[PDB]
Amino acid sequence: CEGPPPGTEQIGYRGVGMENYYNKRQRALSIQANQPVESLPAADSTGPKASEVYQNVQVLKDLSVGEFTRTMVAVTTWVSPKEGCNYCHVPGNWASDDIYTKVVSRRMFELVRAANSDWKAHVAETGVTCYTCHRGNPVPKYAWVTDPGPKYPSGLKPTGQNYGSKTVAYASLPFDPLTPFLDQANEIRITGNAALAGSNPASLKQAEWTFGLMMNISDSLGVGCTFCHNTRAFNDWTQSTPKRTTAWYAIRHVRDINQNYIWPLNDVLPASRKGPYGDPLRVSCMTCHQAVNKPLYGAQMAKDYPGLYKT
Amino acid sequence: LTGLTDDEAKEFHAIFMQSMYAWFGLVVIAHLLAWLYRPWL
Amino acid sequence: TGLTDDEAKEFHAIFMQSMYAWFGLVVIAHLLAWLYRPWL
Amino acid sequence: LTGLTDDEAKEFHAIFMQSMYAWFGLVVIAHLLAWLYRPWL
Amino acid sequence: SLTGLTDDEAKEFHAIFMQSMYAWFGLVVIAHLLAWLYRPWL
Amino acid sequence: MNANLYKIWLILDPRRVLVSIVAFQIVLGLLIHMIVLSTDLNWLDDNIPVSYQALG
Amino acid sequence: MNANLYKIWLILDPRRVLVSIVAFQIVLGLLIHMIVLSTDLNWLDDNIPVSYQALG
Amino acid sequence: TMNANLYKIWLILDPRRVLVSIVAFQIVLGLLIHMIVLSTDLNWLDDNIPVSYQALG
Amino acid sequence: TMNANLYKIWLILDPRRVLVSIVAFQIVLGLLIHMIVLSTDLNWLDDNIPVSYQALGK
Amino acid sequence: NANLYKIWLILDPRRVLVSIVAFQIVLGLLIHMIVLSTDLNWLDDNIPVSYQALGK
Amino acid sequence: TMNANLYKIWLILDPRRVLVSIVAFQIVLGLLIHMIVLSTDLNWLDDNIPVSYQAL
Amino acid sequence: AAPANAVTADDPTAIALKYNQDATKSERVAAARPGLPPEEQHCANCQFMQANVGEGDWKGCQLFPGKLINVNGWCASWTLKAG
Ligand code: BCL
Ligand code: BCL
Ligand code: BCL
Ligand code: BCL
Ligand code: BCL
Ligand code: HEM
Ligand code: HEM
Ligand code: HEM
Ligand code: HEM
Ligand code: SF4
Ligand SMILES: [Ca+2]
Ligand SMILES: [Ca+2]
Ligand SMILES: [Ca+2]
Ligand SMILES: [Ca+2]
Ligand SMILES: [Ca+2]
Ligand SMILES: [Ca+2]
Repeated sequence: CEGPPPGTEQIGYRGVGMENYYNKRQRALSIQANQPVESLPAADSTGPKASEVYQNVQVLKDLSVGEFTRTMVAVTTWVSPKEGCNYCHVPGNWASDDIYTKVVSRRMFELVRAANSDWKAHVAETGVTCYTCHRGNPVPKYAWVTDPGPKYPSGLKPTGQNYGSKTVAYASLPFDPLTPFLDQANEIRITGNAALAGSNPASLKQAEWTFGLMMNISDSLGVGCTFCHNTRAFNDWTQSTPKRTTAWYAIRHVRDINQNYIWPLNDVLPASRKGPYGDPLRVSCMTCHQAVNKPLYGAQMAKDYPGLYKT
Repeated sequence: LTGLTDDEAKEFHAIFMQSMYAWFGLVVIAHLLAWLYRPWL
Repeated sequence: TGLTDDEAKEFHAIFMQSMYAWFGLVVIAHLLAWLYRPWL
Repeated sequence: LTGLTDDEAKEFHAIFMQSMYAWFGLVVIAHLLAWLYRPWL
Repeated sequence: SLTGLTDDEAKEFHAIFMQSMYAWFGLVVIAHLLAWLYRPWL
Repeated sequence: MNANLYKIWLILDPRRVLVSIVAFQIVLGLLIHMIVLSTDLNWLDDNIPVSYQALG
Repeated sequence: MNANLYKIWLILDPRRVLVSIVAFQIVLGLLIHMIVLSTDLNWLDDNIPVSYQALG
Repeated sequence: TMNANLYKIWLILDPRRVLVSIVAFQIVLGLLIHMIVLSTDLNWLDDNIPVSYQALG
Repeated sequence: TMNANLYKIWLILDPRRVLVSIVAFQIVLGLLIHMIVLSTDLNWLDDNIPVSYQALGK
Repeated sequence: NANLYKIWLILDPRRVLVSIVAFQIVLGLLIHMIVLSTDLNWLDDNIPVSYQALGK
Repeated sequence: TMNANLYKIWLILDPRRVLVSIVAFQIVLGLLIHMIVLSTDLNWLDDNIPVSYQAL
Repeated sequence: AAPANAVTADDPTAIALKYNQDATKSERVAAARPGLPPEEQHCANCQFMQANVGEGDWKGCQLFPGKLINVNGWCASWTLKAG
């Protein structure tokens, strides 16, 4: 039970019913829980580039030594503040890559730089830092693995649904839409483009998988369907909000992160980072958004770190 | 009008007021303890 | 209600002793709980 | 009021309490075994 | 007698009830002896 | 108060007033506890004096 | 006030008026508290004198 | 401080129904309070104190 | 330590209504306990002991 | 109390027995189900051994 | 150990209702047990023993 | 007598790195940082100290941009000054 009045926002034209409601007190506590860590003081951007001072810099080549050191301090607070520099570094040998966390972190740098430079259709000018996902934890709190669901006897094939699962916001819809849609790239559209039957082979069961994914997307951003759709015509882009366009690119962004950045790290990640199917903990909308329509309520962290952008 | 004689209403009132005051007393003790432990204003 | 005045005296006597007895157990249980896992 | 005479209420109470103590006695023993096997506090 | 049994009838039924209950409990104990030997759970 | 306040029981039924008080008080007490637990004053999940699940 | 104002109870039922006032006041009291709790005057979630969830 | 004639409460309220209401209310309350406590940090069953018994396997 | 007059329980409770209830409860409890055990590591049907009979055919 | 036996002059002995029996069975089922939902679970704890492992 | 007066149970429980309930319980229990076993590794219908009969 | 931009004990980076401005009140022994015996590791001989920032015992550090450390301090990121 909650108490009135809720916070409200009008999304669509008056009377169409596209409106958002939220709890004011939960918003205030969420805002408290999504504070951005204050950016480090600016460093001197002069002197030799990191490419010519250090021994094994493969990504951050063009940073000055000051900007490079500043970046290492920042990522330590964002990822491994309790452990410190040596979470990713062999003691007494900064150049060595002979610890799995450094190999992973190097690709994470490329992940973030690709996000900040190439996916502005999604992350705009706000961008992402290590903090967006890690939040001061080496292992992101909201990573996911393929969910096997409840146990069945050996003579009954699991249905993948009809179970109370948080992943689809506690509906009984197919409870793992992440693997088929945010890892693999199965088709999400099911609505026909013609009034009369004859040219739409999509199925009712595909509708349920898509519906399950949309619960997860909505739940991951803390919004209702009307944040992106006019639900009298879910398929109709002309009646949707610009957030739907953003969400479209974000789905493809998430696919790129898991297939090209996370999955190739599976063999070097320890078994503790893997699910029952051997797959690595990886990325969904929840991993960055964490139940907010914008990660950290849109806090601009990446802009204060030039090393978080490509070339 | 309620069935109660004027003396019964006198006796019920005496017992009602003494009991309500004692309950209010328990309420005050509990709110003092709560204020000592967790002042809310 | 039907009870006579003496029947009210008798029931009230047993009720109050019983309730105080129940309340005494509640106090002991809360003492055990405070000693084991203080909550304030 | 229930139909039992005073002596009947006395006889029923003696057996009821004796039986309930036997049941409560068994409960303590089971709890003792449970605590020896898997202490929970 | 609220059920309608006489005092001797209530005594005869009790005797047969307790014996049958114990025989059932005997079976339950024998079954659990086999299960502990086959598949101890504690 | 007034010397003749007792006459209130010539107008209002004593029994119905009592039961209504008992019903109102139990409901209000359940309601107020729920209201307080939903605020910053929550005394159960404040990890005071300690968090007992971090002890495990 | 008029001297013969007491004649109001010759035309209005004393028991219903007493009950009507009691019901109105309890409802109004709950309504005003919920209203005040929905404004800047809210004294429960104002972290005053202190935030108790912040103590750990 | 109680009153001397408080016993007359049973001339107004049925003692049997009060008893059954008290017994019913107290059982409900005890079930409710335990489940409330089990839903907070104070939970004494899943706290792995003194030990986690699932970790033994 | 039972009471000598415990047989008098059948002066208060109907023996017939009691017997049917015990049978129904015991049947249901038996069904219930079997299912709980099957849901755990103790499962004696899907444990492939002595052998797995589906492997024999696939 | 010495006169506690009179409780059977007030409350029907036959329904109280049935209510006690009914309440105790449900409570016993409830408490087992609660304990089996926690770390104290003794059935799926692989103690003394995991029997599903024995079959792999 | 059985009692010599066990036949007197038919003075207590109606023979007709007992017989009907037994065959109803046994039929339902037998359906249930066959269901459980089919849903496990013990399945004797889909085990392809002695052969698989689904030809290409 | 510390300057205004000195690294202070409440600085988050100082906490994560276990910095102290007096290396004898530091956790240099526990970390056993390689390159020298932990009883000789302080700021003056660390690769990350910028001799061209600050003045006196209060020099610059790379890890603490815009701030100054003390040459007699230590933190858990200690690395021999090879250059
Ligand atoms: C900082 C917050 C404080 C706190 C602040 C306060 C304050 C302040 C007060 C209370 C009060 C109470 N609190 Mg609190 N409370 C805290 C934590 C707790 C916890 C807990 C799990 O942590 C519990 C269980 C309680 C419990 C209690 C009660 C003992 C009491 C309210 C009784 C009531 O509503 O009376 C209802 C009133 C009656 C008169 C009931 C009469 C009984 C009748 C005879 C019942 C018969 C049964 C009935 C007829 C059944 C209906 C019939 C159905 C058909 C079955 N507190 C914390 C520590 N609490 C109040 C109190 O102590 O009052 C003295 C109070 O003023
Ligand atoms: C870890 C301990 C848990 C908790 C676990 C349980 C569980 C579990 C149950 C109860 C039950 C009850 N608890 Mg408790 N209870 C807690 C805290 C409280 C507080 C409080 C001020 O914090 C209060 C007033 C209560 C009150 C109550 C009653 C409503 C109820 C007993 C029946 C009854 O009606 O008696 C009212 C008659 C009285 C005389 C009031 C009793 C007052 C008790 C002794 C508490 C006040 C003192 C309290 C311990 C103060 C702290 C100590 C000092 C700091 C040293 N609980 C904390 C959060 N409580 C039981 C129940 O429902 O029984 C039916 C039950 O099963
Ligand atoms: C931190 C949490 C604490 C804890 C804190 C408390 C506190 C605090 C209280 C209880 C109380 C009770 N708890 Mg608890 N409880 C814990 C864990 C458990 C577990 C469990 C599976 O872990 C169980 C099954 C119980 C069970 C019980 C009951 C025996 C009792 C509630 C009776 C009631 O509602 O009467 C309502 C019924 C009536 C009023 C009817 C009339 C009287 C009846 C006939 C009384 C019969 C005797 C009674 C059951 C005897 C037991 C008292 C013992 C001292 C425990 N506790 C843990 C260890 N528990 C309460 C208690 O002891 O009350 C005295 C109480 O105040
Ligand atoms: C790993 C766990 C074990 C196991 C552990 C146990 C244990 C432990 C017990 C049982 C008991 C029973 N098990 Mg089992 N059980 C296993 C596998 C099975 C399988 C199966 C398909 O695999 C089946 C169908 C059964 C079936 C049964 C019933 C015959 C019996 C409970 C009946 C009841 O509730 O009566 C309730 C009905 C009444 C009380 C009414 C009165 C009884 C009437 C007069 C008699 C009916 C026939 C009687 C039950 C015969 C029992 C004979 C043998 C001891 C089996 N078991 C596995 C291998 N099973 C119980 C038992 O033997 O009880 C004695 C018991 O305690
Ligand atoms: C730590 C976890 C422990 C454990 C801890 C406890 C504890 C602690 C207790 C129980 C109790 C019970 N447990 Mg357990 N229990 C465990 C595992 C099991 C398993 C299982 C499949 O693993 C089962 C089926 C049971 C079953 C039961 C019942 C025998 C009993 C509840 C009866 C009841 O509610 O009566 C309610 C019905 C009535 C009161 C009706 C009136 C009397 C009736 C007609 C006669 C009943 C006979 C009675 C059951 C005889 C048995 C006593 C023995 C000492 C066990 N336990 C594990 C190993 N269990 C309780 C108990 O022993 O009670 C004495 C109890 O307090
Ligand atoms: C802690 C604040 C910290 C310091 C100091 C630090 C230093 C450091 C250096 C000097 C290098 C370059 C070494 C060389 O000569 O090649 C370097 C490189 C990387 N580091 Fe780092 N580092 C610190 C902390 C961390 C932490 C906590 C991580 C992991 C999250 C991390 C990761 C990396 C990565 C990756 C590189 C390689 C970068 C590249 O461009 O290839 N560092 N670090
Ligand atoms: C930012 C540049 C950044 C760094 C640095 C970083 C580091 C890092 C490490 C060291 C790991 C391995 C942790 C471990 O011990 O297993 C790791 C793993 C994951 N990360 Fe990461 N990470 C950075 C950025 C980001 C961002 C922006 C996201 C979210 C999109 C993200 C997510 C993940 C995931 C998923 C993992 C795998 C699970 C795991 O091994 O812990 N990272 N990261
Ligand atoms: C709310 C829970 C919700 C529902 C329901 C919903 C439905 C839905 C459907 C049926 C489709 C398929 C449309 C078609 O067949 O062409 C669909 C597609 C997209 N949605 Fe959606 N949707 C809901 C919520 C949200 C929210 C909150 C967003 C925006 C963040 C969003 C976005 C999208 C996007 C993008 C698509 C197109 C995906 C693709 O074609 O690859 N949805 N939705
Ligand atoms: C998951 C597939 C996913 C969806 C869906 C999604 C949607 C989304 C929207 C609609 C916005 C715009 C919100 C608005 O109010 O305009 C948005 C914004 C950001 N996102 Fe996102 N997003 C998904 C996943 C992820 C992941 C995994 C990350 C982190 C790597 C991420 C990041 C961001 C950031 C940053 C923004 C803010 C951009 C801005 O306009 O300010 N998203 N996302
Ligand atoms: S990095 Fe080196 S010079 Fe800088 S504060 Fe730490 S120990 Fe001193
Ligand atoms: Ca507390
Ligand atoms: Ca306040
Ligand atoms: Ca515990
Ligand atoms: Ca087997
Ligand atoms: Ca076990
Ligand atoms: Ca076969």
